[PDB]
Amino acid sequence: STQNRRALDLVAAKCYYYHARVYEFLDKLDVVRSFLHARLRTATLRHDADGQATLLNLLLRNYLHYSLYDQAEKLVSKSVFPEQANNNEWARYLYYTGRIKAIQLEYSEARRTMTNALRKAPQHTAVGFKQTVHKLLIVVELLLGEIPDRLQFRQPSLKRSLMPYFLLTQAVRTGNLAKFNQVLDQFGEKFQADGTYTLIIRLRHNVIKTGVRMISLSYSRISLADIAQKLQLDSPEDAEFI
Amino acid sequence: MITSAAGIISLLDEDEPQLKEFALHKLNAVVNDFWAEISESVDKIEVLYEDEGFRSRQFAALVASKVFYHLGAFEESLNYALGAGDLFNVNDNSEYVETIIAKCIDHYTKQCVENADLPEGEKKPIDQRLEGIVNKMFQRCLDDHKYKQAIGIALETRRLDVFEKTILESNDVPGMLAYSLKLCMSLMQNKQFRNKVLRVLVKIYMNLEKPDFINVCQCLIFLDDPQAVSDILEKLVKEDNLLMAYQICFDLYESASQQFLSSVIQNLRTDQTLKMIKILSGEMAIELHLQF
Amino acid sequence: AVLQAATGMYEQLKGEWNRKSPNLSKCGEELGRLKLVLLELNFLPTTGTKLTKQQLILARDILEIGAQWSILRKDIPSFERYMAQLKCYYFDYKEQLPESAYMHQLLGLNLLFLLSQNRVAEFHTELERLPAKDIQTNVYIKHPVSLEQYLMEGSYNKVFLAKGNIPAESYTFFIDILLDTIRDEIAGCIEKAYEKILFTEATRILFFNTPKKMTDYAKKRGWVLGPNNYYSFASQQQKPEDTTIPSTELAKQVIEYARQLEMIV
Amino acid sequence: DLYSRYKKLQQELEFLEVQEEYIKDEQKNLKK
Amino acid sequence: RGLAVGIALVMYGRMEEADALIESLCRDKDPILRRSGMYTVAMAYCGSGNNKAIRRLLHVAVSDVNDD
Amino acid sequence: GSGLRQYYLSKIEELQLIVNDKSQNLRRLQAQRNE
Repeated sequence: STQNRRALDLVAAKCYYYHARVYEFLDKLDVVRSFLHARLRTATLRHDADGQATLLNLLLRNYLHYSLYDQAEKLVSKSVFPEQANNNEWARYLYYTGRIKAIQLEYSEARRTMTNALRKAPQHTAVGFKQTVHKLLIVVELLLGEIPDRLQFRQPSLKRSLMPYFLLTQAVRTGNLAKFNQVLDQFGEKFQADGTYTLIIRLRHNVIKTGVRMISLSYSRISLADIAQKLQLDSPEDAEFI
Repeated sequence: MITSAAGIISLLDEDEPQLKEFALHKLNAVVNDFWAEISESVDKIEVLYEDEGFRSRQFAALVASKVFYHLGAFEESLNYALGAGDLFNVNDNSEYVETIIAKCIDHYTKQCVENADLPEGEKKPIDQRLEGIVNKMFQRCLDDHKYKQAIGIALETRRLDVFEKTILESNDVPGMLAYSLKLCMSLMQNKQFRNKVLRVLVKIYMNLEKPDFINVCQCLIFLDDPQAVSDILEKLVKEDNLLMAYQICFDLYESASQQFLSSVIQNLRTDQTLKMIKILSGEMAIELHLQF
Repeated sequence: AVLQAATGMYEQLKGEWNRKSPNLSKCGEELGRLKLVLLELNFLPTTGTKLTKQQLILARDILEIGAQWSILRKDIPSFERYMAQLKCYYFDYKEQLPESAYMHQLLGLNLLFLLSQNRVAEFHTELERLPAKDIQTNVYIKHPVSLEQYLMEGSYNKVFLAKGNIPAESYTFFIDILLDTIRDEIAGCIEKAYEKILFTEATRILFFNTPKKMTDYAKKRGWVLGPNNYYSFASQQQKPEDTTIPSTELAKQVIEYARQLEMIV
Repeated sequence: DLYSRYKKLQQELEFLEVQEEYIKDEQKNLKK
Repeated sequence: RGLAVGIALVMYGRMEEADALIESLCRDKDPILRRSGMYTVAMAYCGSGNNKAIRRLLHVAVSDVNDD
Repeated sequence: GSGLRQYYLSKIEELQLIVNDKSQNLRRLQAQRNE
């Protein structure tokens, strides 16, 4: 903080990362927000691209750890991430921004960011980061009405971790409320511990949406009582509004 | 804590002025941490400064300046920093104070540079609050004995008054004069202002206890003032310091145009004056050269 | 001294509001005078350390009655003002403060409030502030979140059924505000869904009680009634207009390709 | 020397713009 | 050829007061008068280091029809 | 105990980053021209 060297900023960026890490295991994460914000202005005014990228990522992780999704959105709206940043810092930024967009119903921009975060992720290490981004991208792609890639569930690293989401993706794809609710009642606790439960709940609309899409794609004229049966809705009157 | 400033910001649209004042005293403590959300509520905090009757309208300007400083809109940030008036303490070591100070000087410099070449009647008046802070900024170098730094900003902001003042109050006047002269020709590419710098540089040379006349004539060739050169030389004969004018003339012939020297001869006419034009006409200087 | 006076003042607001016929404007003056006193007693403490908990416990209450009083007289800005301050005392200083009994009730009102004003993006953000467990268990939180899903999937039958099974009497105001929006949304589907629907057929679709309530709404929506008690919705003729080639837009795009091939040098 | 360094850098920056403008111009005519 | 050198010396050390003449000479269809503009830039901007003048000389050097 | 030493250095370091960017870019352009 006292020194103003130019090469030290590259060292400083790593120090700030571990400074948030020691408090991460201290479970405070709040006294660092003032330090991170104050140091971010010090880096931004000096055009310290390396420090500014790390400081912005750590703040987003700080905000997202406490579900301060409103606070984190404001910061990313005004602050500009360094274009000449490390690919490892671009990967975190694209994930953190993509997670924010997913909560704010900006699914289309979320999908692009997490896909970019996956691309910029290290090719041989950072398995855990790949898992977390894959888990959120599967939900967003399902939340966007698209279909997740079948290949990612086949990888040895992601196979066990993406299994609850593989069953959930299957339930959404067939577009039946009965199978979607079974996954939720079976893997609800896993999704909650995963930070993806709230985005899973909105998938009920997508299950109905894609189920209706298959109904029109297949039936030239279908009874509303039949539609209620194929979507496992409550009454044909409910299928009438849907 | 205080993870969301929505509650504090919510204390801004109440009709009780006391309620608003307390919220402002709460925002400034968290403006360095929660500026992102206040940035979407600035329009509710600049109206407080816009209101004339508000008790803390000067405080409202200061906090809005902090939000804009964090936001990066430095042009808007300084405009409210000047609105803070006395509450924007130039003596503070805070990053916000020093960053707005830098933006103020640059903004003042651009106006003065634009104002320098403008005609007098079209000269846009620089704001008094903007001039007052830079004058305190200029005084800091004089207080801190950083005379070379104060010389440069004086040239950038085209203020010859502070430029003149810095050289005189400086401990090493001859050294500062030489440093200023070297900058005046090597770095200044605006002739109309470079002449003004030399027009005051000649004044300091005149008011020196031992007037170093040699550099004066060099500066006067740049200014193209034969009348000044003839006058300073004519009084030199009256003051009996014939040695200096003898050296002065060889410097005129070496580094001045013949039209400049020709105009000096006529003024010299209007014994020793006859030998004086002998060097200026140059038929002596080539004689020593040819003899060399 | 000041804290004791404020606590005594709070009960007289508590006593008047608790009565079966609360005195709104006469509570409002008490409310306005109470917020000024809280200002001296560390209102919204910045980075609240181990200070006195009585002020923290107190200031949370006047906002709780304050937020609940705003909907009693049915004004929007007052509720946002009080709930925004109240949210600070719910999540920030929760290490010192205990879990408020009315906290989940008032948080659900805020969530249902955002739905009534269609600020659905803000609805999910404030929803993340609550733990994932009590979203699916707490009745005061389950009702708004399930109503958002019902609105999104089109379960307009359950949206109107949400009136009956509200979790508490405080939720009534925001439900009607939502139901006014639902009425236009239901009929908005009908113009694009039904090519003709019978007069009393749309009575239950629009959830209209008296047939007269259709007549005023019909002219407001400009529905040309037919002789056979049918509404003719022939409006799909305004297709995406594939009849026109967007030549300027296409010429703009093809030129850009040529630019990305030649301008590079 | 603090002002001189600032001004020397300013001229060096401005010269870099001149050099980078002439290189692009030369590349256009070298292709010709 | 003699005039081209002569025209430049008329406006020696004249700084920006030779802008009107220089642009007239540089746009001329005569190759020699275009050469006079180059010399005029040299004399009008001698020792000034004017990057605007250097910008003009470099432009003509790399993009001109006459090698002289 | 300084005047605009912080202000000057802020201006100087801002130019140095800009200068370094253009010198890197110019050397790329010069190599393209030389080839």
